[PDB]
Amino acid sequence: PSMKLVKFRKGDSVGLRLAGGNDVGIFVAGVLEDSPAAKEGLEEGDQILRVNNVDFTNIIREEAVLFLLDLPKGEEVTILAQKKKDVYRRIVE
Repeated sequence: PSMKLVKFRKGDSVGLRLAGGNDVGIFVAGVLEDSPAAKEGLEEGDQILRVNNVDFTNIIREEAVLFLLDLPKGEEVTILAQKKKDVYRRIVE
C-alpha cells in the first residue's frame, strides 16, 4: 500500500540493530554501512512488519534479535517494512 518489501541475501549477519518490541513494535535502530540490508534500502526508523513468513508486529525484542541471528547464512531474506520515523523517534525512549 505505502510500504517496503525488500529481498536481500543474508551474509554473516543481517546487519540490523533493533529497537522497541511487544506493544510498540520492532524498529530498525541501525543498518550496517554498505550491507545488503542497506543497499536494499532498509533504514533506521523503518518498522519491521514481517520477516520471511513471520509476523513481527508483537514480538519481544530479544526473540526478534535471535530470530534474525537464526536466519541461515547465505540465504535470501524477505522483509516487509514501513517507514515510521516519527513514531520511531518517540519510541527510542
